Amino acid sequence: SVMEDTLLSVLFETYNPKVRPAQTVGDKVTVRVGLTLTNLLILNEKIEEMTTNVFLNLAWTDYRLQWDPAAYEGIKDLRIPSSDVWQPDIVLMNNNDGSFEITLHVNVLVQHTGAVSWQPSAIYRSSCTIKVMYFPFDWQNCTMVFKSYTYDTSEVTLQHALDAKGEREVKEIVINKDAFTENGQWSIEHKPSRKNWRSDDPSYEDVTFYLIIQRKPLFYIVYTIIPCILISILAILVFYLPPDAGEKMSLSISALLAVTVFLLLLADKVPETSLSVPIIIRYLMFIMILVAFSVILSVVVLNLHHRSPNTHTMPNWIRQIFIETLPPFLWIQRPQDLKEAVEAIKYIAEQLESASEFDDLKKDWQYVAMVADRLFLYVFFVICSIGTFSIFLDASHNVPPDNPFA
Amino acid sequence: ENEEGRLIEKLLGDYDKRIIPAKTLDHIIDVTLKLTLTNLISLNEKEEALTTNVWIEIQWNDYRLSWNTSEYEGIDLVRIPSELLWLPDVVLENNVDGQFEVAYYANVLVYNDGSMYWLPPAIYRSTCPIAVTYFPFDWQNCSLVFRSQTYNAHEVNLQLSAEEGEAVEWIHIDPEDFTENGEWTIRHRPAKKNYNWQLTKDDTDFQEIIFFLIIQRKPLFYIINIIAPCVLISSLVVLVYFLPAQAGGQKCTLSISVLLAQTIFLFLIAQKVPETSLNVPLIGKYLIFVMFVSMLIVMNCVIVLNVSLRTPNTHSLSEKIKHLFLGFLPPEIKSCVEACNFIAKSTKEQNDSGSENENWVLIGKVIDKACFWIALLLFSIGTLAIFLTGHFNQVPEFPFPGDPRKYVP
Amino acid sequence: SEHETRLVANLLENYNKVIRPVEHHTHFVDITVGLQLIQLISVDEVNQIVETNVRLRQQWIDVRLRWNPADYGGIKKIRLPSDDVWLPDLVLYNNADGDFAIVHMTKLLLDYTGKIMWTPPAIFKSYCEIIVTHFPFDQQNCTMKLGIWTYDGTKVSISPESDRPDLSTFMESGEWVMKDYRGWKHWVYYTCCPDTPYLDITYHFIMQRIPLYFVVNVIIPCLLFSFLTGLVFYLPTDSGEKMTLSISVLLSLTVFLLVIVELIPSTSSAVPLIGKYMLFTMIFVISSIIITVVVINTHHRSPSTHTMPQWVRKIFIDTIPNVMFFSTMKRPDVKSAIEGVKYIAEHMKSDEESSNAAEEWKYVAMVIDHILLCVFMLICIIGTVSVFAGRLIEL
Amino acid sequence: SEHETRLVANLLENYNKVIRPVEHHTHFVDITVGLQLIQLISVDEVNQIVETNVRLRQQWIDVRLRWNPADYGGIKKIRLPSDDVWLPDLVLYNNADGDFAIVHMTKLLLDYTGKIMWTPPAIFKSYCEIIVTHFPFDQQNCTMKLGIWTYDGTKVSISPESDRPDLSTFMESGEWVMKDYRGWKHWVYYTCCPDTPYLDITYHFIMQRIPLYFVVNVIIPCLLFSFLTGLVFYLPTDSGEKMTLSISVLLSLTVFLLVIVELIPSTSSAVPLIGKYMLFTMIFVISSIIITVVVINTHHRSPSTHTMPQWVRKIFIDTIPNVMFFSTMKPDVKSAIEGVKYIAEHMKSDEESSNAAEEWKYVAMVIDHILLCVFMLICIIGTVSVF
Amino acid sequence: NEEERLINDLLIVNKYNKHVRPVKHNNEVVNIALSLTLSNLISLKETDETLTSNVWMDHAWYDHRLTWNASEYSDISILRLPPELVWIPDIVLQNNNDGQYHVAYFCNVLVRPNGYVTWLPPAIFRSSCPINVLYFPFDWQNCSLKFTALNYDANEITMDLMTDTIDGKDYPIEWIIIDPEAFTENGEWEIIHKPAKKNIYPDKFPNGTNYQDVTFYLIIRRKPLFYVINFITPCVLISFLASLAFYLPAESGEKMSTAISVLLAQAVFLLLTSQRLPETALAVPLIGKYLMFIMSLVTGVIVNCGIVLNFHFRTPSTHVLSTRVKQIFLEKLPRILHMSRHDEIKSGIDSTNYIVKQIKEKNAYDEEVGNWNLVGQTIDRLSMFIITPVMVLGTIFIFVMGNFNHPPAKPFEGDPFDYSSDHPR
Ligand SMILES: *[C@@H]1O[C@H](CO)[C@@H](O)[C@H](O)[C@H]1NC(C)=O
Ligand SMILES: C[N+](C)(C)CCOC(N)=O
Repeated sequence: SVMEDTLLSVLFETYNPKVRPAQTVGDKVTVRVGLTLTNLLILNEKIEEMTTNVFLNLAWTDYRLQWDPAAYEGIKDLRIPSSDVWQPDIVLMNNNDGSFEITLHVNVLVQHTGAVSWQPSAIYRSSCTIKVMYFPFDWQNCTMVFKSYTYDTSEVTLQHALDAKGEREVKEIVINKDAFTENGQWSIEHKPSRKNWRSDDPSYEDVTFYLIIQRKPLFYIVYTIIPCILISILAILVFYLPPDAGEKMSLSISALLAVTVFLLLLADKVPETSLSVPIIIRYLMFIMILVAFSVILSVVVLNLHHRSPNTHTMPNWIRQIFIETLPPFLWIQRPQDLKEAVEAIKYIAEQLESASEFDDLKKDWQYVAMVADRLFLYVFFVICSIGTFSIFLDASHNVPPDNPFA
Repeated sequence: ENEEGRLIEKLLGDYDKRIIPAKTLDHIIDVTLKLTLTNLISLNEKEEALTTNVWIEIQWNDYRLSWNTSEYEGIDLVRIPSELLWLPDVVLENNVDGQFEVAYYANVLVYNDGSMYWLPPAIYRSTCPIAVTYFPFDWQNCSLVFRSQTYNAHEVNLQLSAEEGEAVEWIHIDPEDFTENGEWTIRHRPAKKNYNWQLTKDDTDFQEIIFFLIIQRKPLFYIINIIAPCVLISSLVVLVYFLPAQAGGQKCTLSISVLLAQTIFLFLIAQKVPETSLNVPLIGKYLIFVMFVSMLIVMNCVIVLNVSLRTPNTHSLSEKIKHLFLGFLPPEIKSCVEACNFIAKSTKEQNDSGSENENWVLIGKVIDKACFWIALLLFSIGTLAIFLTGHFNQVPEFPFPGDPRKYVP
Repeated sequence: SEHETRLVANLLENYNKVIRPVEHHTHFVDITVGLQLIQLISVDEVNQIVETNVRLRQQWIDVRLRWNPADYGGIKKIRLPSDDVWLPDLVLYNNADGDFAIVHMTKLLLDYTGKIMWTPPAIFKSYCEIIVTHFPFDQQNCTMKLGIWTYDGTKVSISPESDRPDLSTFMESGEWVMKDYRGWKHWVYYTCCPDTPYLDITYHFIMQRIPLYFVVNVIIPCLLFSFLTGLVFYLPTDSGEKMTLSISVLLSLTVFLLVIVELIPSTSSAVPLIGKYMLFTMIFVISSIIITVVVINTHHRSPSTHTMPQWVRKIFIDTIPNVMFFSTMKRPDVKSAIEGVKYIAEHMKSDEESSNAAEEWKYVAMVIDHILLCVFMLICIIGTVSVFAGRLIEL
Repeated sequence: SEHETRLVANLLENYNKVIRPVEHHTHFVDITVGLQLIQLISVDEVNQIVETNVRLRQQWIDVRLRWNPADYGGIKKIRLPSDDVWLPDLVLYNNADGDFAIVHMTKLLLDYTGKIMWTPPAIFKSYCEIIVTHFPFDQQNCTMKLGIWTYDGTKVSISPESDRPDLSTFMESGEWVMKDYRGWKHWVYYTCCPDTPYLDITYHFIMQRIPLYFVVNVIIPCLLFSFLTGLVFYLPTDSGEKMTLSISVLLSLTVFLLVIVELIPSTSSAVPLIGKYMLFTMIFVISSIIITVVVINTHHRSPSTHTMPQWVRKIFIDTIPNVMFFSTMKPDVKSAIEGVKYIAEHMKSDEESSNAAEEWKYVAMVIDHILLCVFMLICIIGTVSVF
Repeated sequence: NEEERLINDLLIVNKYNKHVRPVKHNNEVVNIALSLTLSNLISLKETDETLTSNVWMDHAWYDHRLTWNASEYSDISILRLPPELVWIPDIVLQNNNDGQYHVAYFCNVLVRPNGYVTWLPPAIFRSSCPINVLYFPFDWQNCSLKFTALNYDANEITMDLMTDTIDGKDYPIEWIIIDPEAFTENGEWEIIHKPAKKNIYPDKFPNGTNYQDVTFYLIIRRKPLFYVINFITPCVLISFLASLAFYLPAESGEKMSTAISVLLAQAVFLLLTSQRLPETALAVPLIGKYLMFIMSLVTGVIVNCGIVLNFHFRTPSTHVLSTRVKQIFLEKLPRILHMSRHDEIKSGIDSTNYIVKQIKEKNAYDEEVGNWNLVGQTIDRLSMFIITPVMVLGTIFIFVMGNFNHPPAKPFEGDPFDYSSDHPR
């Protein structure tokens, strides 16, 4: 309207947006800082940054933007482009890229009392230190640090934003149900807000917003853990195969190669920091080492099974342990022509008897192999079950604290 | 008081930066270019782009910005930001992206006679069509084409820089600021002025200054980390000729597995070379050759296994085949008597059958040895020839083969 | 503030930001340059570029921007946009992927004496010569070289705030450790231009890589497969599975070779120890496959065509098996029936002789496998102890 | 030059670059539009985006920028920044991942008669409908739709400069070959603006892919592995390696099919012939594995639990072997007496059982010779048809 | 040219303030008519959960300051002005992924002598679209573009869907406009519904900018022929090989290798499927469920082949064939499963008696071994008859449940309106 144009001409005749509004020298401007989260877009664990779609709710008072509504046809507030007025350089201090400032420069709302409110929108990428120990059953503590890049505590005073009825401070991130998209991989547990100082710097003050988010690990479960469980089952199975089948190496080596491939492909999704090893990688390494020991013991069993008296002599300790003691515990108990023809029959009988004795000794070796293989089966089943259950029970008891501590 | 303040206020007062500083209607501005390479950042093979960190030195004369030093306390040189002055729109034309102009618009040095000296830094990403024939023993011939984006040959005369009368016909490399790439070695770096004779002295594309970078790759990394493992794995095919030709010998296992490893290596090579279709890389040719050889050896293993495991039940051992492959290339008493006679006869027949199987096995072994001697020679000759023609790929002695000049300072 | 509005109006009313802030063109601007490292964003080893988040504190005097505090209500400090005043054109010489100069024109602090402090932020993507020879136990030394672009040392002088860059508010990396950081000023003289020195400040950081991630994710599986390599010699030939084990180890190693070659830059200035050791392990596996093929050939040697040479028999049956103490080695028609029994006995005798010779061949193959197993275990343990000067086993 | 400085000051004195360059508002500006292709940067098949480096030549008459050369020292041409004068708002209608309009505001050549020449560069990332039917021997036809955005045909008119785009300075691609290129002018009515016709010029380039990267990297290994399928039938069952070879071939073929899948868009408009042929090859390989398992089972058939039916004996032993020619197939003494008689009877039984087992093995052998001949026939007809 | 005079009068002489709303009184409201034209659905990246669109934003409002008398000037009935000279409403895409809130190209507005201003800029929008992976690849998605006015509150400007005339009566345009002259049909996604709604949130106030918005929805169905041909068919065939592996005899020595190779191929297919979907935990994809079920069943097949091999290689020297197992696997099950079916003389006598005794014992040993072989054959025949029907029925059930998944033929379940271009309400 014409009256609004007159009011704008009067207000900005000598207004300088470069000057912080201090009615008297030494006055501080009180700036209320709030945050509204519309969408938690990404938490990239590789580069350790969080991408968020936020509204930055800022409010302060500019004494130069005061007028009497009765003298201007009852105009009580104005929408003025944000570049025409002084604003505090409230920026995200811990951004990962070079973007300190907002993206969308919405109009400020100026009331006749001088109160200026500004709710610009931005797509922030802030550095988050990822704690990889319990990945993927982990919760993260990602912070957003807001402060004035220009002014210190001697010039501005950061405070908390007020609620709709401006009577109490909102010490938390505001989430609007009408405009908010759930991530689907992270659930927000806590979203407090706090003002932080530095004991070594009396001119420092910021408002930090904390996002305590917990990962939902179903994807990693389905695509990594159950296949490795099947692989470990095969690694246990290899000790039930008989050595005569000729497929012990095939099974054990295939299991080892499968678990190694799973480790390599999961190495893509895990963070590359070296402060700890994620629980998923530790489980994969445990399974890989177990399958390697399965391969080694399968080779040992195959070697035992294929020995013969012509090559080896059974020592006393092997016979004492594997023939007598273990099987009860493992339930695995087991006319010259006539003269020369007579001589030929003698020779045939002697050959048969010698072959029978040789075969009996070979059977003893094969029984030793069978008993050792059954013992390995029981031992590996116990170790695999206990280790897997212990690792996943440790991972299960990792929840964010009830108190955000901030 | 800084006299530069009033001098610059005088110079830029009544000065239009949109006007080419031609004194008369026929005056042609001579624009001088000099390129200083500080770092050859990378040669991206996949996107065929050369990234360089360079300082381009541009010199011309602006008669408007000339003053009398005696009137300004002996000031003979000032710095004026380049945004305030007329510039020749010298751009890199063969850029992969849309970055024509310089990265940082530095100040222009202005002398009292009107001489202008502009030395802005730039990160240039230029198109370099890559020749893949001798990968990874290849050398590339990359180019940086500079020309004026606005003015034709009737307004601006691009030239190479001259110090001490002798033109600088090369890319300048300052020892004070230069780091070797560690993968590419610069062999030649000539510079020349080129003309597009299909156009006239108009059209703004008639003239240009081209800086060439003939760079040779260091292949030691590629050798050790790709070629040696590939050759080592591919040489394992010839070992199938010493395994027994029976169950548990594992001829086909070894052969097929070597073939699979060669396939993996082909996939690895696919990640290191561009996706152009003008030539096949040398390592790709070697991989195709060795995969074909291993396929042939799989076929030979199948044939030898079929020959060695033949029986009189299924196949008859012809006399000609045996000669060819083993002569040139290498009351109660009656019942008891009848029972004994039958036992002896049956044992004799079984023994004869075993002997025939043994003859088949020997023929298989003879074929196996002959094919081994063929295959070892084939594989060795292929490897030697391919990597020998790789090793004999020299960078040309002269930057331009017709020219006899060396283009070095 | 009305006083500050009047002051800002007076300060810039006839101020030319193109002109250097000196009282005489002969003098030089003294600029104090301090580098503050906030965060080490990344070290791209393949591309040889280091990204850092920094603040570039610059202090100088501008006598055109002084005022009397008593005339302006006692104002002593104001904040001005950096675009309003003269600024140094400080450029990162070794820029590789980012901006040469400062692009975030943040506000600056101006005192009533003309003293200016300006601390703009920057993302420096500088070129970093990566020494991949002790990876992943390597330390890196790469720098950020700063200087005034268009002014020589007689017009603008730069001096470091302190000997070292400020890491008071540095955010810990989790992949690198700051061993040392320092800032050195240099005077460069060119034969072209003897009267004009060129100033330059180089900040360098010593980065020690934390190797746990790469150890666990790469080195341990490689060691596991390398140790499984020598286990083929304990596998009996009668199993018919030696090729499976050996070739599977080889395939796993070629996959890990693919991983390694996609981990490191392709520069040939120095050979990475990890690549060299991987090539050595591949040679190890190839020799193992060759010699186990030889063993398989020896085991299945037919006594009909091959007779055991006397030297082979002596070496592999008379002297070597006694050496291994830890092994469990061993060191009418009635006539026709009569000739039938004759034939059966004779064929059994011939079969016994042939089987004895075949068993001798199998014994020789077994002895060869034991020798190879001992040798290969010893070689593998000595090798795994002596890698990266033992830093692997020390970890 | 002082003359040029005064001329430029005079030309842009009362000039309003918001107004169209027409003497009367009922007239229209005629703009000669020419496209010049500098380089085909890339063709993203998966994302269906073609990125090109072009120069967009535009010509028109601005009667407000006339001058007399005699009054300005004989000056006949000047260079002016594009931002100082009225410009046409040409828009790439099918922009996909780039800019709709020209963003590089280069200087334009202004004649003394008012004629204007402006050739700004651009990187057009246009949308391209990829036809994957004949990949990797496919030719692609995707276009560049350029038209004036806010002005209809009665206010601003565009005409093609030539029938074809200018490829005089075109850099050779190394992946694609320009077969044909032409530019067509259209009169279009949109639902937005149904009263008046909006003009556009569509430039299309017929580019043929060079099939050497994919023949070497994809087709050749696929052929090598598919040829190994027939070797399973020549492999005897006693070797104990038929399943290993056949399964390895199948796994390699499925890996290569999955690699091929990654090189084409996920569109379901058409099925590539390479993908269909790989699927058919896998079906053939799996059928071969089925018959191989049947052959292996037959070869090991115990005569105790299986008796050869007459319909098998009559055909596989008496019919095919005579048909297929190129093969080379076909006191206590009484205890001792009772014992030797028992031994002879056991040899009876063993010989009979072994004879039956050999019959089963012969059946398996003729079966896989039949399959090998079928495979060779398929291979021969396939290599004759392709040639 | 009288356009110059008219524009000078409108913008300069009348002192047009670009930063003031086009209202004669401060308490009035500006009506912004808004509509969307989709020219191309560029992509839908499931991993990034982003929808990229090529759209034309149509704005129409009334500016009383841009009115003129067409007869006072020449007969000028329309005028083109750059958007940086006139007031325009700042309508932003609130649910964008990148930092692109506005349009890409700021084209001229069109003004009529009565002040009707129209603005039709093109844009490339990258919006957030949550992905429902439950029925992948037979899935349909429900993307939306939500447009808000963050520069003025609901008391100052009012957003609306643009109206249209058919026979003199106005109807709102409650859908995304698809112009046949300017639409390209996506090869992978087919548009089923495309409604537009003006949403008011009564829990908020007209004080602020979160009270209203205009949302354009896009219910799109994936065309699954690509994934069916290239992913599901090879996986199903390789899976069926596992059940076929029960038919290999134990003497072959390749049962375990066949089954294990099938499992490895299934794992590869599972990993490649994992590469193509977002890491969300809302649901497991249909193809993922099928792959998990088939890998579990193939592991069962591997275990049962191992058991069969263990039974086949038993001997009297280590195991005893009890009567229970003998009658279970040799009498009942084979019939249930319909399966097929002077001292020299004395020395010689003693030696031949010994030979006969040894041959008899060997024959008995071989008989026991053959019985164990038959037991193994019965076990794996029962295994085949149990597992292959489960495999085929599970495959059919899973891949028929997915194919019986359609968009509900009406968006906004409680709303009977079709929101279709052929029947305005
Ligand atoms: C420059 O200035 C000096 C002294 O002011 C004067 O003598 C001289 O003529 C002027 N011109 C030249 C070209 O030196
Ligand atoms: C004509 N059309 C639909 C391509 C664009 C409309 O732009 C206008 N006229 O504002």
